[PDB]
Amino acid sequence: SHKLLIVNNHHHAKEILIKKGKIFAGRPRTVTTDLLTRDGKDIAFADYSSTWKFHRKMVHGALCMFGEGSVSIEKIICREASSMCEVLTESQNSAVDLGPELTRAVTNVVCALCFNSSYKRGDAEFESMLQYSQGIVDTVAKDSWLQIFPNKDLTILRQCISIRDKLLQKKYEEHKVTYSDNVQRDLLDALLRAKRSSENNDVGLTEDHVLMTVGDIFGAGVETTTTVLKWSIAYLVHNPQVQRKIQEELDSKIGKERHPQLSDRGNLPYLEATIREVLRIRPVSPLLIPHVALQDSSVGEYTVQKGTRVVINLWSLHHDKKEWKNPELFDPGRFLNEEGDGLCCPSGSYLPFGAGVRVCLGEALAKMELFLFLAWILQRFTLEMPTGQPLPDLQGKFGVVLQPKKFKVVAKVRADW
Ligand code: HEM
Ligand SMILES: C[C@]12CC[C@H](O)CC1=CC[C@@H]1[C@@H]2CC[C@]2(C)C(c3cccnc3)=CC[C@@H]12
Repeated sequence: SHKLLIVNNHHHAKEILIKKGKIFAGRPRTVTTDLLTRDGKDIAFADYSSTWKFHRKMVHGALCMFGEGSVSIEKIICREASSMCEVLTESQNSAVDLGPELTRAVTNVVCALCFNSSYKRGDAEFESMLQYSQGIVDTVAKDSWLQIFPNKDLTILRQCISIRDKLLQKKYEEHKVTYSDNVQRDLLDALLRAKRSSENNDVGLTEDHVLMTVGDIFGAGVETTTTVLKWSIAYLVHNPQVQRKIQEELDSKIGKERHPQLSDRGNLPYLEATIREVLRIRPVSPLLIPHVALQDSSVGEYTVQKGTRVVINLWSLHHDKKEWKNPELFDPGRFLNEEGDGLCCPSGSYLPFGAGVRVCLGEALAKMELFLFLAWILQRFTLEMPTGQPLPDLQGKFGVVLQPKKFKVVAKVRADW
């Protein structure tokens, strides 16, 4: 038996996430989340703590400084987009599912970021990892509620968890044998280094904490960013006028003798607006992760007892007709100033990455990927539907992230390229 509070109001939501971030920083325990995270030794389901804080810090620095030398995540993202556009080119004018090829690209980013590797098309590990994440995402479809069906199976959930565990366990053991105090190749070395240094001396740096942390970054990095691109492909296809505004922005502000760079960000607010609006309209986590009162508090008038679960309904925040004119329409211009000069936050109701204390750890990285990937593609391609075939159903099932139904697009090369 457990008590629960669903928040449809943004003022309240910011009283939880921010004003009283720490009081509502607890996470909930479920048989499934416990398998996933080893009883909460990861970050995303780890109660607020010096460990939680510390690992969250490791990941921010690892990302800052991966590295190396002079070589940033930017290079790797650009590399992965270049390969995408080469795929789109041979796979060209034909109808084609961008799903799997997009997923690998996003994966090589975070695979680089965590383990200093990449996957090749067809790779057997990568394949295995698509598969097992399938089962995992599918069976964390549980309020961790329209229950009732004989369940479950968490015989298969466990099956996947282990395949994952062996994947990580191999990368862990590999990194050790080649580990060098001078260099730090990735988030794993970063933590291995941390771990050794704890031997020289109550922040938890056991093997489980290391593995679970990297697991979180390897996991989110693929399932979240990838989904958002799939939504952008959908919405782009539905709105040729948005595609075209984006393209003519790229044409004037980057040109044609050159590819987009991250330095270009602040010269392309229409694209940034477009990204924001995808994140508004099909928010990738529509419930965020739940929050748990670590002590009795209040949420303006509502009192709230220690232990109660707390679920922001970001969907309903992002679609209140009171906060958003004509929600349910895709309009990047929500997020642009009166002229188009630059950006403009049209409401306090927008918290796609969350806010305050448990805010998305990958926010920074998600935004870089999303920008480069979409910019690189739209500069060279224009995305239509096949020959004579209805626009994509935008309905979308909710696993651990809210993701769309698959479809086939036609990337036509642009008259210049
Ligand atoms: C691409 C779009 C993404 C969105 C919209 C998003 C959104 C969010 C949201 C809503 C939360 C929960 C906020 C809360 O519970 O208060 C969160 C947590 C988290 N996100 Fe993301 N995220 C995204 C991508 C990523 C990526 C790419 C990573 C890669 C490392 C990542 C790592 C995390 C982690 C570790 C947490 C847990 C933070 C904590 O509970 O302490 N996210 N994100
Ligand atoms: C289950 C899954 C995705 C399937 C992988 O096989 C394992 C995995 C690890 C961490 C989870 C992730 C889904 C997204 C999660 C739940 C989350 C997240 C969710 C949405 C936005 N940002 C972060 C942070 C931890 C992430």
